[PDB]
Amino acid sequence: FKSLVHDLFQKVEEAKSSLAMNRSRGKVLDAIIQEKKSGRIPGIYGRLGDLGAIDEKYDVAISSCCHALDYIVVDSIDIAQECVNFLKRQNIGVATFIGLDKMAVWAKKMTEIQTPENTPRLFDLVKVKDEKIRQAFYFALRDTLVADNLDQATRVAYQKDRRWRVVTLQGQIIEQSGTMTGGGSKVMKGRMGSSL
Amino acid sequence: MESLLEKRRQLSRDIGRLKETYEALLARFPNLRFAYKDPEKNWNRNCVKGLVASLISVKDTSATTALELVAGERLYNVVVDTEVTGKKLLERGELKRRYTIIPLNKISARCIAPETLRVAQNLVGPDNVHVALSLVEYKPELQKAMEFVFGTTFVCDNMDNAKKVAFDKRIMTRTVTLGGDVFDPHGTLSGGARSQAASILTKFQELKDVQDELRIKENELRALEEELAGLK
Repeated sequence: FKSLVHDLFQKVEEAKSSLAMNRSRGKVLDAIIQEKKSGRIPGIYGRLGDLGAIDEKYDVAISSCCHALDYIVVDSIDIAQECVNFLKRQNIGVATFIGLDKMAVWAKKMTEIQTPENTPRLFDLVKVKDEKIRQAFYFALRDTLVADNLDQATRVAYQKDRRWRVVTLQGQIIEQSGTMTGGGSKVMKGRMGSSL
Repeated sequence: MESLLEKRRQLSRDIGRLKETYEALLARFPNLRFAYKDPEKNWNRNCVKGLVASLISVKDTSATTALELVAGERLYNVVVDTEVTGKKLLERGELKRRYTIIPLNKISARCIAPETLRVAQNLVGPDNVHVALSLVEYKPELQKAMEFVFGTTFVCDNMDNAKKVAFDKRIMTRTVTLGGDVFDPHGTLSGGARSQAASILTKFQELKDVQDELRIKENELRALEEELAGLK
């Protein structure tokens, strides 16, 4: 019963935290986009998730396993530093920035591969226009596999000759490190820019 | 004999007081709590070690914010003995929110090499760069989890040195400043305006002190009661 009471504290706290963090993220992004529109800070693109599209079937999967969808793509770490200074000086909030010039290391690393139980590689499911942005998505997703369920995930992650990163259609994750993620009723979704 | 009976009363009182404090803290900061339903009959609760932040103590408090950002979300990762335990927890544990579980038997991480710290020290000065892991105290049984959370990142004094260390071709290692700016050698920077309110780490510590004192008294009392029972 005290566990019942604290369960309710916890749920209330989660709702508060989600609300606050979602507003803060939106506030930070809008501030950054105003600096781009005004031209006060050159070299800003926008959040990575707005630059790709994916089949709705995989909405929960990529939303759950790709934090980088909320990273803000900019030309370089130099521009990232100008943005971070801006956020600090006007006491706006925090964001993570991708230096797009650093993404070029992946240029020849993206070719399709054989996968365990012929599972889809999430990166291949993302539709992108620009090849530099495609490189950024590979940075973000690498060789993440999509599994149908947690059993298949555990099979493809742990049981092969090699470790693989895998997300389930329900948004559970097994990392190459060995960690396992899931639990709760809350579903992450809608973090990609469209469903082309 | 009466001194033992008074000791029992004293311990019982302290235990009552500590549990009340514990519950007050969790009520004020519900994110400090990790609860789960036993996924089996005869469940060994020792299989679940708890939230990472509940199992450490900051050695250098000037690095509190840096350590918070080194871990990020991983402060709330749950350390367990095996991936088997983890799966049971996810499946049958009735978790009320989303958690990332660290299984001690499977967890793997590339620790910062001594040679790599060496290079960083010569680059920016040994006063200005430390492996994050060296700044936290924890029980040895948790070594592999703590290597994963803190053993792969540098803590530096300022943004300029963090940037120089992170992106040096001999180092190529994640770095965090004292102000909480995070450089990832893959090509990202995270930072901006951060609250000057107390780090959540201070709250975990405050709770840990209560948990630790509670554990000692509950053990004292169990042992004392065993022997009292033995007088008959």
